[PDB]
Amino acid sequence: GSDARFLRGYHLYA
Amino acid sequence: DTRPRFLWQLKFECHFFNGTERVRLLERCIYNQEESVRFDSDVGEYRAVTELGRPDAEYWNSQKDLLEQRRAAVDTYCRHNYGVGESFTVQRRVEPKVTVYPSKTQPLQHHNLLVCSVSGFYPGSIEVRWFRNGQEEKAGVVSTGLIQNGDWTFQTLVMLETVPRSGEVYTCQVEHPSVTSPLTVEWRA
Amino acid sequence: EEHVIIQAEFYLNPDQSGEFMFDFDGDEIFHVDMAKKETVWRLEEFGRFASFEAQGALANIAVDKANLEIMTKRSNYTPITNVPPEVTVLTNSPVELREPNVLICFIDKFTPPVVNVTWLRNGKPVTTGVSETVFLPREDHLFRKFHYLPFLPSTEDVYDCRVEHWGLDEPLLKHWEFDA
Repeated sequence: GSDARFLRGYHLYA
Repeated sequence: DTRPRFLWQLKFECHFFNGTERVRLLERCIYNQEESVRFDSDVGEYRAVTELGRPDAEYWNSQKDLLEQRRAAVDTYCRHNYGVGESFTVQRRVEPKVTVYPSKTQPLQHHNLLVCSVSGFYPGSIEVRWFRNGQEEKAGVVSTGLIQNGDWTFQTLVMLETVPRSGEVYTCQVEHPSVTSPLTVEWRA
Repeated sequence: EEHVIIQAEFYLNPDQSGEFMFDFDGDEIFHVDMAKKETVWRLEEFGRFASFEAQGALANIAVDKANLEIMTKRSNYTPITNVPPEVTVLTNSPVELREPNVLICFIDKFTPPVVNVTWLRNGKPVTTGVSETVFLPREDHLFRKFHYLPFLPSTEDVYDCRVEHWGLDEPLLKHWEFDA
């Protein structure tokens, strides 16, 4: 598994 | 075009100390040029940096489903990416090409800047020393400092102030992790 | 520390310009061509050891976009303050006449990430072989960018890197010519 992993941003409140 | 602009940046920073022995994950939310809210793995939860980010901090912290993913990310994200990219990033070593030349072409016995050019190297950490007839000169050294070329290479110019007399031998010594023994280039007056 | 890896994203209105990239100790590892949905490795050799699903970055941009709208409203539309770039022109290596080299135009400490760069050889626009990096992140949340022009050094030509940014009053010209 030589993939570069990433994170996703959470949705802001409202 | 004169219209107003509105910018949103999201940054995930993986900071590594002593290999991967210590890892600190930092998520940053930035509106225009102001960081509003952040997740610091050393803290374990979100914290508003400014008042604009307060409704996001208290909201995101309310969902332990979200906090658990981020807390675990120091392993599943940071340490994984370090592992995958280690060979071509962390361990990348490109040897510097070293050349020595006087800045001004002129007759001898006039003040001159002897430049030791060190280019095309990686990583950035390096030390350049000037020697005159086998003795190190520490004074009169002018450097451009570390210059990042943006193509995974650095360059630097380390200059020695001198009045070159005939018979003199000037030597530039470069130490860098890409070589086991110092690189030496000499210029004979 | 010893090292820092940064996943940096941005979305900008009303331009609708989005970016997704990874940074390592100040250097770009890769970014995603948004329009073509492909991973672009800064050094092509990188893609021989690692992979990234470019499609994943597009959802990130979609989230970034939505969040921007919300945040613009929250601040009741505080527009960004333009910061003009410091521009520097230098070369890849020491210049030797009639020996191939590269002009680097370094653009630094500016925001928003919109800039327009043109190379000028003796006052004429040059595009042959020119390349550029995407916008690179800074700790102060400003941006950097590099532009490149491969060229054959000669005593006969002068060069200008011309940069226009909303923070500047008039287009800036940084001059380069051989000197000796």
